[PDB]
Amino acid sequence: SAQKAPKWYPSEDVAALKKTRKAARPQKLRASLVPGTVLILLAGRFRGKRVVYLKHLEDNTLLISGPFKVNGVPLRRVNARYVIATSTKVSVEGVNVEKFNVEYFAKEEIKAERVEDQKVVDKALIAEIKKTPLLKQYLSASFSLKNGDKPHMLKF
Amino acid sequence: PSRFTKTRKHRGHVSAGKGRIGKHRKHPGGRGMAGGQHHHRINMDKYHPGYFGKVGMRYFHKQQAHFWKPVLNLDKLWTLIPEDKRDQYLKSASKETAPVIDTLAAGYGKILGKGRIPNVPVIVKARFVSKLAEEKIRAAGGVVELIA
Amino acid sequence: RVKANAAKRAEAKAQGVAVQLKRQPAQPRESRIVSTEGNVPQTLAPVPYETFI
Amino acid sequence: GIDHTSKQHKRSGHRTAPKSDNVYLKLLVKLYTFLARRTDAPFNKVVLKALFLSKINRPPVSVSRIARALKQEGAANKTVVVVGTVTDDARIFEFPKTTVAALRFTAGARAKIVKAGGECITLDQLAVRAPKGQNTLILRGPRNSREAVRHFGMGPHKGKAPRILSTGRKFERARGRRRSKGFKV
Amino acid sequence: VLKKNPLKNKQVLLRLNPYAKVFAAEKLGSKKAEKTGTKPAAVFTETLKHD
Amino acid sequence: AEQVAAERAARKAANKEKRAIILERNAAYQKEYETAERNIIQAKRDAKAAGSYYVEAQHKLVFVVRIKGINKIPPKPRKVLQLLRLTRINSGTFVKVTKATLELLKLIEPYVAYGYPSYSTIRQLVYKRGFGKINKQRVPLSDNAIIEANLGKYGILSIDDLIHEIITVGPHFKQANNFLWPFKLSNPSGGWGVPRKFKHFIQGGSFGNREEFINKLVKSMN
RNA sequence: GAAAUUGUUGAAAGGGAAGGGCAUUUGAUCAGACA
RNA sequence: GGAAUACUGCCAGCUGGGACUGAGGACUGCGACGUAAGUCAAGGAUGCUGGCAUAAUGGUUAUAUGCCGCCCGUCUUGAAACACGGACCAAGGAGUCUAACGUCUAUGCGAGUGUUUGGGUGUAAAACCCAUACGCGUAAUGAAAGUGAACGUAGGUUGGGGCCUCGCAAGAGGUGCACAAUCGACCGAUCCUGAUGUCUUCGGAUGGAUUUGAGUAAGAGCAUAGCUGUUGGGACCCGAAAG
RNA sequence: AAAUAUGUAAGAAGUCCUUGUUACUUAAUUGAACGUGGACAUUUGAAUGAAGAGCUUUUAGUGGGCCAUUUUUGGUAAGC
Ligand SMILES: [Mg+2]
Ligand SMILES: [Mg+2]
Ligand SMILES: [Mg+2]
Ligand SMILES: [Mg+2]
Ligand SMILES: [Mg+2]
Ligand SMILES: [Mg+2]
Ligand SMILES: [Mg+2]
Ligand SMILES: [Mg+2]
Ligand SMILES: [Mg+2]
Ligand SMILES: [Mg+2]
Ligand SMILES: [Mg+2]
Ligand SMILES: [Mg+2]
Ligand SMILES: [Mg+2]
Ligand SMILES: [Mg+2]
Ligand SMILES: [Mg+2]
Ligand SMILES: [Mg+2]
Ligand SMILES: [Mg+2]
Ligand SMILES: [Mg+2]
Ligand SMILES: [Mg+2]
Ligand SMILES: [Mg+2]
Ligand SMILES: [Mg+2]
Ligand SMILES: [Mg+2]
Ligand SMILES: [Mg+2]
Ligand SMILES: [Mg+2]
Ligand SMILES: [Mg+2]
Ligand SMILES: [Mg+2]
Ligand SMILES: [Mg+2]
Ligand SMILES: [Mg+2]
Ligand SMILES: [Mg+2]
Ligand SMILES: [Mg+2]
Ligand SMILES: [Mg+2]
Ligand SMILES: [Mg+2]
Ligand SMILES: [Mg+2]
Ligand SMILES: [Mg+2]
Ligand SMILES: [Mg+2]
Ligand SMILES: [Mg+2]
Ligand SMILES: [Mg+2]
Ligand SMILES: [Mg+2]
Ligand SMILES: [Mg+2]
Ligand SMILES: [Mg+2]
Ligand SMILES: [Mg+2]
Ligand SMILES: [Mg+2]
Ligand SMILES: [Mg+2]
Ligand SMILES: [Mg+2]
Ligand SMILES: [Mg+2]
Repeated sequence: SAQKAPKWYPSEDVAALKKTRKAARPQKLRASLVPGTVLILLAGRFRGKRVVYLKHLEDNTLLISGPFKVNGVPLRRVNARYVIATSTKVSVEGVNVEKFNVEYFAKEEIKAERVEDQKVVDKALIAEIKKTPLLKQYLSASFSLKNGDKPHMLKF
Repeated sequence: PSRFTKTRKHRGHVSAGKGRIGKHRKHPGGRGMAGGQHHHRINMDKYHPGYFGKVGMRYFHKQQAHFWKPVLNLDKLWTLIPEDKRDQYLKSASKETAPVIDTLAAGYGKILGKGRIPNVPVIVKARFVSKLAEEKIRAAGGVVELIA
Repeated sequence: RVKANAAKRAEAKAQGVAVQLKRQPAQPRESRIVSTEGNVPQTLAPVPYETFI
Repeated sequence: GIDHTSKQHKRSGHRTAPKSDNVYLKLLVKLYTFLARRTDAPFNKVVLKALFLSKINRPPVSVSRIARALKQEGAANKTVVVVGTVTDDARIFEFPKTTVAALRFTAGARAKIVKAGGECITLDQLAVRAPKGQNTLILRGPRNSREAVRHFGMGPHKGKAPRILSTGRKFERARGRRRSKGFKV
Repeated sequence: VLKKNPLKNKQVLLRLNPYAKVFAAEKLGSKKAEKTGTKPAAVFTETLKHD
Repeated sequence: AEQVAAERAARKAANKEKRAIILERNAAYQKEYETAERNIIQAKRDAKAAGSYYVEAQHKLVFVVRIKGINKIPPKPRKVLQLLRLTRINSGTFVKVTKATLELLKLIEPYVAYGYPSYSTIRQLVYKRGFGKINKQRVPLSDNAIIEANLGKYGILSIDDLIHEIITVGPHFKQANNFLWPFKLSNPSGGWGVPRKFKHFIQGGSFGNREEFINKLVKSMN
């Protein structure tokens, strides 16, 4: 032969994983994140868009809408660590939001269910936004760090 | 064989195990037994006391075998009978029939006394006996028969 | 110490044990209460430089 | 860093297996390490290591040194164990019976044991008869009767036997060996 | 395989020392002390403020 | 075959009896500790009432940590360091104070730092960094059964029994303390508080007996 | 038909040598592994 | 007079931001929470989602950049040295073999051991077989003539593994090889003693002595082989002026 | 007459009782030495430590040393 070969070969039997102890416990969001709070999106497609926080989905992400007819941002998933929770807030009591879960966002252009769900949610919000003046224009304008802006200083 | 030699292990190390300071030179002590009375004397006395000088008489033309006298203790003795014959003689320890052991024929010249033979009588024919060797032979009821 | 340790051995065992005859080093001292009675602290200070020769 | 109170990476210094290559000795070991692991019995732990010892530390036990040990009070029905060879001794005229468990018995030695109606047993036969080593007497040969130890510790006033080839007078007997030539040792 | 520090692991704290439970339940790290009113004799106060 | 739940419930029940004993003991100790601690407080107050002075019994227990590296150490202090088991930098041990160990602490003062440990720092030394010596082998004390296994002979079945037998300087302190492997502390976290370690504490360095200040140091190194 | 050493061609770097260590950019090149 | 506070210390008080690590691979332990069933952060990471499926990640390489980096070898207290050798490359190039040996080790046989001078024999420098000797060992001590190893369970005492007896165990007693310590006995030398006897000068029993030996006191050797070491040899390699 | 440095001791190889051996020694069964028999266990005789202690054989290299704090000789001194 070209090489002698071993006296011992490894067992090809692949073993079982030890029984791990890690419970998946729920994510408690920081006290600043409460439905109706306006958010600044820090990243992704809609980065710098000011947007309204609706529901906390079972996958840990946040549910927001623009409203769509204000800034062009639809009902959408967003990661709670890519968002800046502001102080300014609107009441979500008149928004339904129950319909919306992880499965609703499974990948599986726009489905007509969405175009309709977008109108029922946004109409409730816009009803509320109009109560407080300039809040609509605030939501239509993007956020940018200007010169001399010091994030570790600024109140939001 | 050479592949087990430690000089194979030394290849690549400059000095071959021989030291950088004091090297490996030809003959630093001198050659052979040189200096047994001078630089090598501490080793000569201690490890060889008595090496130097003479003692006693010279003997010109001294032929060994003049002095040939192999020595055999009673310690053995009986070993000079083949064991089959031997055991027959131990029992029936007697006069009138007692084993004749020719120790000259066995290659020995003197019988010494190391000790303890059984009480069986023996006839021991030898050239020389120690005094104790013979007393002991007698105490078993044997004798010594001087031969030459 | 041998004939002493023999004594307090017999004179203990015959009494019912409780010996402790190994030697121990100087231990730190216990607590104590020092009185001020007839003894008030006398306050001292460092003295200045003199010469006197 | 550690201020090292003792020499680091020091080997026990004691043999672990035999240095021997004899399969049977290796098998005998295999037996007695097992025995020594599971029996809590002093005899097996001792016997294990005796198998490791070199021909120097296994001096022969003579058949007469055996006969002696059975004359100890109450020792006559014990089985003597010699981890090593056993040699014949023509100097004893009466050898007792017993049963002798050794590594080897010389021709003459096993004869004299059997002629008296004794038993020569291999160490493994002894393990089966006495796993915990019951009723055994272990004998060691006279280690320091080698010719080599005569010359150990050679030096002034040690009485220790020079390393010499030819002997007689004229050989290392004069100056330093007697008061009349130089000094005496 | 991995040492767990009782001082931050409430599980391991309790595997040693069952008394940890009683201790915390009863506070006891904050135990409030007997309020007593002794005052020092003049000597102590005089010589403290002396020179 | 039994033992399935059989000697399971003979053991698990037997294990409850011990945790019962330990709980019952550690509760008494805590009474001991604070009543002893309050008695002293009130003694200092009673003595000031009567106009007298209460002097604390000088400390019987000391904790030493080697401050100095391995090399350039004279022989006599260097053996003492070994006999105190501080052979490596920032490794501490407990030492019971008598004249015969007091002279030892004198010989090594330039290489160590030591003082009077509080119950707190002993508790937090043993819990976090305490290890036992079992056939050498430096085993961590993560379960009270390790301690009872090798210290039960003397009493001492719990990690806190150890701690008690240490701080009180028990009758068995020798066996208790030698059982503990030398504590290996890290360098202090707030630094040393000094620009140069190798003068005395009084001189503004770190070495010698710093008394109760050994705790803030040791805590920053634990 | 090796090496020192030489010609050509291709590539690249070069403010008083060159070569080397850790690290990464850029260029060139390449293994493996997805399914 | 009554509080506050600072300072120092304690809490098995609560809680936020950040970093590195995730070794192990069924179960087995110690526990924690529950009325319970169950559950858990309790003897080492899992869950959910996404992207690329490629030179994306990674390796190699050249270059650039930050920091660092003196010429190797040698003798030397000390070398990068203003100490020596070395321009470059290939190929040669230095602890060998033999005689006789020490310690150790492996192996055969063991009071013995060693077939190989030789003979027998052979498929022929091999393998196989063997008589007589010889060697070393089994006796030592004296310059030598010479003499030559048990008072005794081959001794007493102390330690001594192991084994034996008792004890559930802890312990206790019994026996105790190797080894070690110590006091004795035996053989030779030296010195002293000098019985019974005698070719009246031979003979040297017997009992002794701060003397002395490389000795005895139930043998351990002989042979082959290996590393290391020793001596002689051109003797690790190259080198005189000379004779 | 110090400081530092240094010898010895801190038990089972110990302590006490009884009363054997001898040719030494005593006026002397006096002593000296070595013993037979008996009494007391690990708080059995200070601390701390002990990755154990003890022992044997054989062999390498080395046998130009140099530096620092302190003591210190010669020298005005010296990288002497
Ligand atoms: Mg789980
Ligand atoms: Mg949470
Ligand atoms: Mg050779
Ligand atoms: Mg080497
Ligand atoms: Mg080297
Ligand atoms: Mg060498
Ligand atoms: Mg050289
Ligand atoms: Mg030299
Ligand atoms: Mg001569
Ligand atoms: Mg000999
Ligand atoms: Mg001999
Ligand atoms: Mg300590
Ligand atoms: Mg800080
Ligand atoms: Mg910091
Ligand atoms: Mg500074
Ligand atoms: Mg820390
Ligand atoms: Mg050609
Ligand atoms: Mg490179
Ligand atoms: Mg490919
Ligand atoms: Mg590929
Ligand atoms: Mg944290
Ligand atoms: Mg893993
Ligand atoms: Mg690719
Ligand atoms: Mg790449
Ligand atoms: Mg590829
Ligand atoms: Mg290139
Ligand atoms: Mg540089
Ligand atoms: Mg020079
Ligand atoms: Mg220069
Ligand atoms: Mg030169
Ligand atoms: Mg040159
Ligand atoms: Mg070549
Ligand atoms: Mg031929
Ligand atoms: Mg034939
Ligand atoms: Mg013939
Ligand atoms: Mg001969
Ligand atoms: Mg002769
Ligand atoms: Mg010439
Ligand atoms: Mg000439
Ligand atoms: Mg001293
Ligand atoms: Mg200890
Ligand atoms: Mg140990
Ligand atoms: Mg030497
Ligand atoms: Mg030398
Ligand atoms: Mg010299």
